[PDB]
Amino acid sequence: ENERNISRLWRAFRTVKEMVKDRGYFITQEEVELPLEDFKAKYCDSMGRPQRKMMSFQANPTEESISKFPDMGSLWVEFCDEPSVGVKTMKTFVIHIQEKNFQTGIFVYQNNITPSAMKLVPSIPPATIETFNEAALVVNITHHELVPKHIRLSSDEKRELLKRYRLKESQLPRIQRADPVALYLGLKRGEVVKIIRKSETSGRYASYRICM
Amino acid sequence: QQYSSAPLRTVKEVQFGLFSPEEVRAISVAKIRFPETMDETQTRAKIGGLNDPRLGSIDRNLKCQTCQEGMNECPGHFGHIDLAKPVFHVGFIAKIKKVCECVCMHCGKLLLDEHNELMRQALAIKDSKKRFAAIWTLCKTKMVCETDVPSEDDPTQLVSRGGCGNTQPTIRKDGLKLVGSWKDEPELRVLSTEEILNIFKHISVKDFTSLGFNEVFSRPEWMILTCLPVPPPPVRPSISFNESQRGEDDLTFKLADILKANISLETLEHNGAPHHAIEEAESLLQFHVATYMDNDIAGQPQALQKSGRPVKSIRARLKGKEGRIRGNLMGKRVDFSARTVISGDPNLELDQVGVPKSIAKTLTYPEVVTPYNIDRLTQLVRNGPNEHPGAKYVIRDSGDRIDLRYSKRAGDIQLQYGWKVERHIMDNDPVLFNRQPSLHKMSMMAHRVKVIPYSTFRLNLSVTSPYNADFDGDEMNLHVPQSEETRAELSQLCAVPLQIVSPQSNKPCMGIVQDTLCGIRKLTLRDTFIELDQVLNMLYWVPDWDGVIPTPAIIKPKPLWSGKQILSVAIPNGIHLQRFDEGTTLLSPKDNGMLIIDGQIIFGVVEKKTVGSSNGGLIHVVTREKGPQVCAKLFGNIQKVVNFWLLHNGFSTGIGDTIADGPTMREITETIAEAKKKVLDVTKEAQANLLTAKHGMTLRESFEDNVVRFLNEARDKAGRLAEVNLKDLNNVKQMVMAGSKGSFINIAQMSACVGQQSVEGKRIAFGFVDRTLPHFSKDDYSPESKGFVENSYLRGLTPQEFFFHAMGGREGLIDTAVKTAETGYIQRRLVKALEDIMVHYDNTTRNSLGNVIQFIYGEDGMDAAHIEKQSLDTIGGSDAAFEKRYRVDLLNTDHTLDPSLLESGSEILGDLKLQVLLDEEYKQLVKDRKFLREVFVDGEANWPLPVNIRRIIQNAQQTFHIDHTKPSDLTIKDIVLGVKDLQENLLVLRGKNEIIQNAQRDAVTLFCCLLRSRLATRRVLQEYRLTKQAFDWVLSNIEAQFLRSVVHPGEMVGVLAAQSIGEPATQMTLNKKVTSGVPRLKEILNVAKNMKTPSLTVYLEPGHAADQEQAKLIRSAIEHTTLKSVTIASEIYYDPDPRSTVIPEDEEIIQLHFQQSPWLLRLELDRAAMNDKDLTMGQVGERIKQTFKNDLFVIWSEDNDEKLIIRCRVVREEDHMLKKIENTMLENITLRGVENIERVVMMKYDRKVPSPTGEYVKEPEWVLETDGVNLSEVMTVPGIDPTRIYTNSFIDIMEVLGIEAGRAALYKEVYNVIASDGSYVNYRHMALLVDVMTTQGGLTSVTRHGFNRSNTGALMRCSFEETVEILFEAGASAELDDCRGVSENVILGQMAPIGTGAFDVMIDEESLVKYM
Amino acid sequence: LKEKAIPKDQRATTPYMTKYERARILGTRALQISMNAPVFVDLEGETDPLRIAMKELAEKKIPLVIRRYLPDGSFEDWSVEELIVDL
DNA sequence: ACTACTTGCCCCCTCAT
DNA sequence: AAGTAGT
RNA sequence: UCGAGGAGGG
Ligand SMILES: *CCc1ccc2ccc(OC)cc2c1
Ligand SMILES: [Mg+2]
Ligand SMILES: [Zn+2]
Repeated sequence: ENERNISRLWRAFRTVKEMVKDRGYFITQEEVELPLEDFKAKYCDSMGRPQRKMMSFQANPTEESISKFPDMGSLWVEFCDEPSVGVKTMKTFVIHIQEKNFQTGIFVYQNNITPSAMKLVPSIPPATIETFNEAALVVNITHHELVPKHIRLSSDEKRELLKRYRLKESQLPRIQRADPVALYLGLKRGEVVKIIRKSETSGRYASYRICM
Repeated sequence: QQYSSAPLRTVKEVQFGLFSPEEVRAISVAKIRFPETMDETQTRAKIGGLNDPRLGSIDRNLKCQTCQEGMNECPGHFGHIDLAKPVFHVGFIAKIKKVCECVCMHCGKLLLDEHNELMRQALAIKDSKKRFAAIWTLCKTKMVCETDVPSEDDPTQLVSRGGCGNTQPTIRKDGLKLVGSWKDEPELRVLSTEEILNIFKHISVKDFTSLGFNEVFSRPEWMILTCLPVPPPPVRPSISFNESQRGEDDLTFKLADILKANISLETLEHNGAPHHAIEEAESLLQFHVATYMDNDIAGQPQALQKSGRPVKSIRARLKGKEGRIRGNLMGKRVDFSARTVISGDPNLELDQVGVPKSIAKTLTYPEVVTPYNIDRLTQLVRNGPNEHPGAKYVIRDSGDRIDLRYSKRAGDIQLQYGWKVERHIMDNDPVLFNRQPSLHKMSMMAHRVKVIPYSTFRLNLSVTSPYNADFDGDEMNLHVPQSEETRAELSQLCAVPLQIVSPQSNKPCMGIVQDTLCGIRKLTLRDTFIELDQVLNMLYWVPDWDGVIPTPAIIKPKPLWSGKQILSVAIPNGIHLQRFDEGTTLLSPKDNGMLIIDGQIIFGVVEKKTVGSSNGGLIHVVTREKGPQVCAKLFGNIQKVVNFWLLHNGFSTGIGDTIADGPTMREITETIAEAKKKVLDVTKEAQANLLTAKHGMTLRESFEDNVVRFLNEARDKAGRLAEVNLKDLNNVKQMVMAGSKGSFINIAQMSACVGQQSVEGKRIAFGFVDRTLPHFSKDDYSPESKGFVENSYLRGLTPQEFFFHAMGGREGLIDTAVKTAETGYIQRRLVKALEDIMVHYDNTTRNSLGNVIQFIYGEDGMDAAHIEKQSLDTIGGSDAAFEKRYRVDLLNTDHTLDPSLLESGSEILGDLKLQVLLDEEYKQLVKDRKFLREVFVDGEANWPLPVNIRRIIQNAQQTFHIDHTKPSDLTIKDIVLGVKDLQENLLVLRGKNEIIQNAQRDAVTLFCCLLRSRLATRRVLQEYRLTKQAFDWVLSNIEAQFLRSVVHPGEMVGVLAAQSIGEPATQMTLNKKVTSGVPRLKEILNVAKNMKTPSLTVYLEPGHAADQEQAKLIRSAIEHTTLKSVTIASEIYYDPDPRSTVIPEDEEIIQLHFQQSPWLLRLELDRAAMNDKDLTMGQVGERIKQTFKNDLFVIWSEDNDEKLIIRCRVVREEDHMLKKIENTMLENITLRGVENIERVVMMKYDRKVPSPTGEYVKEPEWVLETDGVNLSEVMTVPGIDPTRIYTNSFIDIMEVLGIEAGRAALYKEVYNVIASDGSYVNYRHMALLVDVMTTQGGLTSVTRHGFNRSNTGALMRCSFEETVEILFEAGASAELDDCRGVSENVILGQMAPIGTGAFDVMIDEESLVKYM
Repeated sequence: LKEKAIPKDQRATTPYMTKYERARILGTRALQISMNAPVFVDLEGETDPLRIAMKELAEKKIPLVIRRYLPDGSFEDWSVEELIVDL
């Protein structure tokens, strides 16, 4: 009853580790398949109640991610225990970000980030902050039948795409910035995603969309 | 028409803009001061005041006094009118007001600065119109023109900005005036046009360029009219219906109105001007200038002519189907056209058109006089216009044109080289033939003229199907090309034989029809034998006959030929067809199937499946193998032998062909009897409350759903009872077997029973109170009351059956009529939305902006006409039968290549390196089996692909006389490396970089899986028995037909896709029960926000396919319910003792759940309804209690107490608080389930899935269907498969799963709309449409709100809808039109950059001397 | 610009002639032949200018170049003599 | 939440400026 | 009238 | 020679 609610949080913790692994950070497959029991074994208090500030974690880029993107900085993933994120925990996490000096910071909120806290979202450039609702994270949408492989292209990969097809970026298919998968990849504006989907005319077809 | 020395060019760009008054006064050739059109003495002169004061001609005298040219030249010259006061341009009052709200008045300055943040980011919007929308949104509410602003460095000490002080007014539109208010009461002043003019004239150049305007082409100040251009007479011409009478145009009068009001305002200004008296003569001048451009203004009286009818505004001229754009530019009336009734002809070739002589004497082609034709043309001129092979006109180089009807010299014209002769249409002239409506490109096709008598166009009957032409009185159109190169465009692109195999359905679109199809079965019958006397006639009837009488199958007492034998004389050599119909063996005992070898029929009755528009039929094969022209001759030769034989065999159909033959009737009525007895049983059931409803369905709905199935399941039984009783001589059965006309239901309704009539799905409703007709007692649900027709058409309907059947027929006719406007308009929106899409010379599929829609057309780069459905032999069967077929183990004496199959057989046993090759071959075939089962999940193997390899190999087996005995001279290196080498020659793209080369392996992947699956070593050696000869030849043919199958850059894929979808939408005789094709397609194409059947298909977790209880648990887990669904009644009592109770049935359960309010709320719940949803009174009360927390003291009876009661009291003077708490409980609060989910049905879908052995097995699973969508919530439910869930609401799929998944669901839905009506449309058309709708990032509706708001050129967008408003914004924003859109070059009369215009043709001087 | 002309040793389009190229060549030629233009083949009795153009194309004695435009103004020139003519 | 909107193949007679 | 875009 | 309205055809 209270027990069935903690399972959903565990499912979102999973989908977060999958999203971090996919974006290009060093996460193992063991950390992803963190089983059901071992979650409450680590993040539950004496009463068996999930303590969320324990769940936050840093993540570093993989070797080949730094080879493909040298400036892929380190990422920090803070969770909040209070179901309404006050502006006090925001400036705590925010000054945390520039203090430890990160590039990307992901904030998972339980129910509602106030209009006061979300004011400090673009307050630490050149670093970006993404805000994720907990319930939209229980299922990884990318595991769906209809969601094909999305791959973030490098600045040189995209420059080569535009050259080899004689294209201005206006002539490229577009992906919305608020698109679920673009949010999943932390897709920023102008970044081109390469979409590999299976086909029935050919075996496999490669399309590209650009952000906004 | 006359020669001009000016250089002739084509329009490259159209630069839109607005007229400055100065430029009008500049190009003005007259002042235009008097409304008098005429000399005022009516002396047939025109006054120096309005009509021709230097403006052009209305007479036959060298006029256009500026041009000295006279009409047919001097296109018209403009004058001006200086307006006495500025007036609005009616088309910009909306934008003027919008600009008025962005700028300060009395200070021409933008309200919001770069000192504002949201502004400086809206300022950076690269688009012009969208930036103006963001600026107007940010500025419509800043009302104070601020003069200083908090700086970027410190909000304390702020920064100045040279700002207006004054407050900005709140503006509102009243009629054609703009009124505003300021800032204890307000003040309202109307804004004078001159005030707005002076403020616009002071707007900074950066500010209005930020507002989307153009410093040189369209300043904002020019939306206000100061000097008004006067169009010349050719825009508003006169009329001469008598002599001393001339009717002036509506526009000339409306101008005279403007001029009258202007002179009134000018004298009132120049004189003593009473303020009110002149400030309403101005309102009248504004009214006339407004209604002169638009007289269809909203919320205003129309400007009415003397006769009451409104004056046609200029906007009215361009807008609408019959306006300027739609009815004069995108479509025209044309010369050199003809139309008459059509008829059929068994004796015309497929690509001929019969032209009556009277039309051939009228239509005329201009032939240039060359030494090759001067003799023939000179003879045609001698015959003149009265005999058929003659001519009408002769054009000399001078230009003046000789009329052979009248010219005195028509006898002795001696022609000269270079002269044109306009000769009559003669035999074999290519002409364009069309029947309307023209839905797909095959509705217009190029034929060969054959001049004939009798006033009717004559068609070959195999060409009826693409035109949708019958001979019940149709007319068809004929257009005669006039250039030597438009004839070439017809004969080399639009010719009928080229259009046989259509890209819409990758199958033929022409077949053997009607008489010839019915007769080719009777002729093909096994016991159909032809005598010698008749054989020789059938042979001489085939024109391409070789003169070799074939040896008769029967010699014996008398020589007899078979029907198959003689028909085979029409089948050319090199043709191989195999088709097993059903229980077909190679012995074909039922003469079933089809086996043609080298163009000779070996067995099988010939019918629709062989010679129709069938997928693998004879026509699709001959067309691919031998060519368009050989297949076109194949039609004529079959329609000549079969038609001749049928002419002498005869064929009829009588009323005896409907006789049910005695006892079969007796056994039919018995069948209807025991059916009318089953419904009377279920009636006494449902009348005694004994039947039980299935979930989510009324007891009554469940009842009628039963009864209907009982009835028309028995109609079909009597149907098959008569189909089986009908002998094989029954001529109707003969036509159903040949596939020429008729179907099962036809025999059923004509001979056995008609069946239940239906309206709107259900049976005949109670139009009267409780009965269908006054000849019936009330509450009569019997079959013969609700519209079951028990009698056959042979026996005859009763007045009741007759009237019910009439109701059902009217529903179909209404459906047709109500839907034709919809299908026709959907067709147009599709075409106009895809029109500018074609394949360019890099295989990318782009629109007129160069925007990529598809990187490779159809994701494979193939012409849909060069594609056949072949099977992928490497996806099914056991994992073992796979190994038995494909595995070769040179290191194993049981699994090696047998030495009988090839000559190096014994010396390769144990070859380790060769086994290394065959091992990597086998690992590639198993990699392919993996890939194929990932792509095609359900195991389907038959998929349309470019090269029919089965025929390409049967050809080799025949061409090379391959015996299944001798061993092949192939080596495993030959096969393995020959195929590995062949693949890198199957080329689509050709760039020299890893992007394009990867795109190549992508576009070629699936075909190569088929190739390796069919050219595997053991297959080539043990099944095909190929030779290094035949094998090398198969490889060269595969490479050839592959390269032939790629699309040609220039294919107007867009229109093809639109027509390929819209035309099946026409044939949809429509309508879990979900919204059907034509309405659902209207839903999809419009991006319908609130669709009609928002179902949701939820698959459950993998390890729960058969767990029915798990499915029941998820049903209860998601299916919504409220307290109302289980509440019988609620009552309010005065029970003021919280410890006692007045209602004695509540005496118990009161000391059991052992200050408050004395007022009791008492609910009674339904035991049955609680049990449908699993009761648990504790859950209900616990939810109510946790719904109100401390405020509401709640107790309830236990889960099996006889009556189910919940008592409720408030806790620490109105008592209507409880009255509102009641419906708060009944309506608001929920019990369990997801919001917006209503019904939830469990259906057990079939599902193919691979056995552990390998082969696919039916392993059905329980699935929940749904009424209502909440994807984000149902998704996160435990126990379901969150990666197989699907919704027909793709708008939701796009919002939860992304744009890509939305594209996939959008295709899945359009595909379901076509497939639900049995139709097949190839992937790439539906795919291309879905890609257009998704390429901009979201769901772009095929709608004047979606695609027509793109950045395509203004002329293209205005050719759809919202024409004049689009041209107005184009003028204000100074749009530039590339003229890359096809619609632009159509408007401009230029060769469009499509097809034969996708390139230029250059002459090369150096090759011009190499050849001489 | 006129760096719009892709050089010959860098052409990447198809080496085959398209339906529309062939139809526009046979039409253009039959038009010029019909306007008394020099013919580069033995007529051998042919008198229809289209059948003459089909004979010139059969022998690759047509002196015309097809300028294939790419979606940016880039273009490749191809002689009819180069282009393979399956159909 | 209400209002402003646009827009729904080809092919004889009667009437009245 | 349907249906949506905009106030 | 200007248009609008009605009635029909596949
Ligand atoms: C003029 C367009 C057109 C032709 C034929 C049609 C047939 C039936 C329907 O409605 C079901 C639509 C049509 C539209
Ligand atoms: Mg008809
Ligand atoms: Zn002139």
